[PDB]
Amino acid sequence: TTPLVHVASVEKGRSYEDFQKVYNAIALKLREDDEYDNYIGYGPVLVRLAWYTSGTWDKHDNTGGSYGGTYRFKKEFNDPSNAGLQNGFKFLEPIHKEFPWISSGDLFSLGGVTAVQEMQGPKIPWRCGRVDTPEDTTPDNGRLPDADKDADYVRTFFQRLNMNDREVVALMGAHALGKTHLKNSGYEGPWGAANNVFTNEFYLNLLNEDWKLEKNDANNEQWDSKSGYMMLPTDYSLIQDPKYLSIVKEYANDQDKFFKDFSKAFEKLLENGITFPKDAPSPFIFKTLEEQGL
Ligand code: ZEM
Repeated sequence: TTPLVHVASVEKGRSYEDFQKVYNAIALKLREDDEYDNYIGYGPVLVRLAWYTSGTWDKHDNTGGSYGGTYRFKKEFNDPSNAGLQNGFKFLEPIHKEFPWISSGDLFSLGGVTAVQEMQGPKIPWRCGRVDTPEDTTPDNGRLPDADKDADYVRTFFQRLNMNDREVVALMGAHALGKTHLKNSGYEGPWGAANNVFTNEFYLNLLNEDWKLEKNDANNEQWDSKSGYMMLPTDYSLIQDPKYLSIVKEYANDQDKFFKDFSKAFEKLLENGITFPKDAPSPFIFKTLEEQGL
């Protein structure tokens, strides 16, 4: 019906310390389950999960987003759009059991933040307060982007998430992480060499590698390099469009700028649709396990 307002409500009696403990649990499990996906680890899929769940948001009616933490995935993950995400949810289940008080939305988004930081990425301010909304679920059907599209599609798509050119290019840098799996999305191959280390490699590879457009074993077109890397048509569109290209070059030449811009864009993504009271706690900046000597 009429647009609904989602006000962040801090989990009763919880403070920064409580959430750092959750972060630590996630970070410790990331370290422990090192063999997942041929030793890439769960970091990438957790970042994907955080993006996907938040990416369901629609600025027009404030439906979807990370707030409710309640979704209905098309074909129960047996669709090229969401196949693989169940791995992230399975990873987080034990965490939710250890900390039953945290909301699902807070857990899903915190998983993404934790993964980025533990993989040596930028610190990402994170705010608690998402409230589970069972009875009000968001189906992912047709809400996330297709990979077989061009720059115009990408630009238009992200306008629904209230993201501009710089925000879009910065967010896509997350593809430095993990890889596409043929059986999941119909695409196969990593975007770079350091699959579980957050860097600006995505942009360097786009600009420096020799790419060739060809069909994969699923008959889908993707760009492949002699180094064994790949780029989705949507990734490659970032260097075909002149406006996107300039930004790709900027991030390829300034690691710090990319980190700062990604940090802002990612927090924004995870917070879309959420209203934070003026007297709400300041954003939390969690310490990595390394910083805590853990
Ligand atoms: C144009 C927009 C996008 C499209 C079309 C798109 C996309 O089609 C796909 C596809 C097909 C896969 C491969 C799935 C598979 O086979 O397992 C995949 C995997 C991952 N992504 Zn991705 N992505 C967009 C935006 C963003 C944004 C924004 C992200 C976060 C900031 C972020 C993070 C991650 C990550 C980390 C992965 C790797 C997951 C893994 O399991 O390795 N993405 N992404």
